[PDB]
Amino acid sequence: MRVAMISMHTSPLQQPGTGDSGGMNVYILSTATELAKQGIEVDIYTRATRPSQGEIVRVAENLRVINIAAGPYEGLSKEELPTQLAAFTGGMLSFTRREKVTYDLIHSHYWLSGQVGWLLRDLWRIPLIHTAHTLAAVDTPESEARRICEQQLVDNADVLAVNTQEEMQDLMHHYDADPDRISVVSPGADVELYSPGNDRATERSRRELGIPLHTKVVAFVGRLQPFKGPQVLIKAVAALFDRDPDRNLRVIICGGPTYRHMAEELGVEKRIRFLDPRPPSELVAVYRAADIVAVPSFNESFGLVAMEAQASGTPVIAARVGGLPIAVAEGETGLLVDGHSPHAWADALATLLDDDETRIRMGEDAVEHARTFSWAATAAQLSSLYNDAIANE
Amino acid sequence: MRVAMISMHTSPLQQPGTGDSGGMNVYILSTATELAKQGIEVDIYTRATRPSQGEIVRVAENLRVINIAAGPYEGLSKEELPTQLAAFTGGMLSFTRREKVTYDLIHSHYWLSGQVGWLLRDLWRIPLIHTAHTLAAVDTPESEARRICEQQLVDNADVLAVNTQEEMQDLMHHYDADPDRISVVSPGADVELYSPGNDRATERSRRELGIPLHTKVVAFVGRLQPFKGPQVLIKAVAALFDRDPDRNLRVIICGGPTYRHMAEELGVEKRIRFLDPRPPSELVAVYRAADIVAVPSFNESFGLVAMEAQASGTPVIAARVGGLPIAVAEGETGLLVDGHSPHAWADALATLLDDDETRIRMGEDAVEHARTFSWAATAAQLSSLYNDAIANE
Ligand SMILES: O=c1ccn([C@@H]2O[C@H](COP(=O)(O)OP(=O)(O)O)[C@@H](O)[C@H]2O)c(=O)[nH]1
Ligand SMILES: O=c1ccn([C@@H]2O[C@H](COP(=O)(O)OP(=O)(O)O)[C@@H](O)[C@H]2O)c(=O)[nH]1
Ligand SMILES: [Mg+2]
Ligand SMILES: [Mg+2]
Repeated sequence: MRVAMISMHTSPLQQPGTGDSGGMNVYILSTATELAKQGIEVDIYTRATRPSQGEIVRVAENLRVINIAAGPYEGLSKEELPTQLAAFTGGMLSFTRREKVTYDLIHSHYWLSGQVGWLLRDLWRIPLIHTAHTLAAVDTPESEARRICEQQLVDNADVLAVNTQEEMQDLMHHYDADPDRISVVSPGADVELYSPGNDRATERSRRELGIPLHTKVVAFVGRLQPFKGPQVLIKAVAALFDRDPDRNLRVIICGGPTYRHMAEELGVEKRIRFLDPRPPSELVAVYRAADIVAVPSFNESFGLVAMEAQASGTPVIAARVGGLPIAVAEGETGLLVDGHSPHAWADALATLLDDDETRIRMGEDAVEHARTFSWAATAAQLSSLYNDAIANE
Repeated sequence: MRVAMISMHTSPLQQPGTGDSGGMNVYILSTATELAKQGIEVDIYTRATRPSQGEIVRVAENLRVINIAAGPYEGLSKEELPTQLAAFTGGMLSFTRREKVTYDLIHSHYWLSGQVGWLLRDLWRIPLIHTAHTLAAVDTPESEARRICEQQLVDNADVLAVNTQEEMQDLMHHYDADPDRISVVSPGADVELYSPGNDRATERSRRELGIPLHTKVVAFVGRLQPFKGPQVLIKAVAALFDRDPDRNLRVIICGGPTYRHMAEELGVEKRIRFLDPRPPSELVAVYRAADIVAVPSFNESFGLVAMEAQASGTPVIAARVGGLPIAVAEGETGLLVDGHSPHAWADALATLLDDDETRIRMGEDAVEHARTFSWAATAAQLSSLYNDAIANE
């Protein structure tokens, strides 16, 4: 079996969580890697942005990323990429003609890639599996246009792969999706890498990151974009220091795009530390160093960060949003906050900070909870999904 | 020979000059009709917007318009149509598969259609002839994205068909075009329909349009969009009435999108009359009724309106912009104004209004000048262009 994955506007090779790269990229790369271990051949198609990479990047046996030239390597934001939809498709057409490569199935990611997938699937006469990741309908002409495209894929994809049951309901309510075409594919997290793991490990991580050993740490991990609510953490941390100015608390934000500006405007610069984004092998230390990972998203998911933090034995305080209530077991492995008021977040942070016995237990339980998430699981589900889709054409 | 013309965002069947429909539509329809008379089979592909029309409209022998469904019949402006580029292409792919129809050549119109054309031409292995009509480079992310697409077509189309030599220079300067790929195809105007024509014809037209027989008329014809400068006519007419409040002058604007609001704000409502847009068989009367057609474009062309007015024996006062200096023979069949100051336009209008002998002569000469423009000409040039393109593949 050879699968063409389409990830047009962002590449699985781009460092997550700056820029346009986040959980979807790690989702695409992680599943693809697992599929490739299982002997399924995957090529991930993406728009060429870094020419030093070449056209074909060989990631592992059975796994390639294909960098397709379509418009300039830069100066084209995600909002303008619809203008490249036909060029990118044409780019994929030539590459496959040149390489004489044939696919059994296409799995598209995000509405841009789905529009490409929809054309390719009719041309190649093979099934299209589509994963939305996020959706307009969950108020401008641009969002209206995206919604319309998202509606087209709902109506035309052979299988709509969603990441939770809540997204399935979302598809059915906001897009009138046929429930027979929807399939829940639960996501994973790299649970071997993100792990507690060892009695001295938290403190080893603190030494490595230059964090004081006797202090409480809240971490935010991910893209620094308003929809992710890092401003909520910063504002809540300000409130905490209004209540008790010498609270033993340091914050790490880790993190690519000003939020430092907001932090100094609120007087909390010296207790907040902004870390550059780093590969998973290095992120572990942020998770382990942390007593609490705060994830104040306005929109989401699953919530890969919530899962990775859990896997690493660190309780999460999450917004009651997207996949987060499924990623976090409320009251057992963390807390869920309603809304994004600094006051409500201060409350939730304070209750986990000041109750050691509870917080420690959540962290230990978070590990047990997170082992239910299993990229290799995820791929096993996709593999079946692919086999059925192929069998029914 | 069977040619697929692509006109994605606007249909040759849409009434010119409201909305998104103007000279390009009449260019597409007029050439296609002439090509079809010459035994060349043309299908014009467009986005479906009026379902009462059906999928295939049979216009004449050898001429069809194909309405391709891609996104909703409405609620999608031209700016958001890039989001439909892959759906529209996919739509064309299915239609041709269903109908088992094969093309010798593609002639695309406007950058959207060219992006579709570029993908189709590699797939079908046939030449792409592209006509830009207008160009971004002749300052927002959206215009930057369009420019980039326009640059891609310059680099990839087999023939760049332009409408004047000035556009050729524009292609070469702003887009680094290869001069070997550029071919000037001079446009036409329906010179039999738009004609003087008969000694009592001007006055017959005035009776028909309810215009007083003893008055001077300036007409503006075309889409009421700021880039067309109808505001310039309105402001200039205001200036004329500041200089001499009982000047014998009436204005007809004809015309789809407020400019009536501007007119009342300036005190000139009662001398200005706004006409709904009408088919060519009815527009003739506007041209004949007129003593002067003012065309204060900020961007253009050729300038089909300038040509049609000339053909109908009516002098033109045009902005020195786009194709207008070629469409109008300065000092012989009309005047050219530099810039768009009401004062400069008042001057130019006043000199043609108050000098009958000159104006009458220009009108007579305008006829002789306009017969150099010849849709059947235009098509003869395209026909050769197509034959060469086919011969070189
Ligand atoms: O320094 C960093 C911070 C972020 N991440 C990754 O970025 C992803 C962000 O996931 P999240 O679900 O929060 O982002 P979103 O779903 O909003 O795209 C996670 O997988 C992190 O491992 C990373 O690799 N390095
Ligand atoms: O009531 C009207 C007014 C406009 N036109 C047509 O609209 C076109 C507008 O041409 P122009 O070159 O001025 O528009 P543009 O090039 O800006 O698209 C001309 O062919 C006119 O015949 C028309 O058919 N009916
Ligand atoms: Mg920890
Ligand atoms: Mg006249």
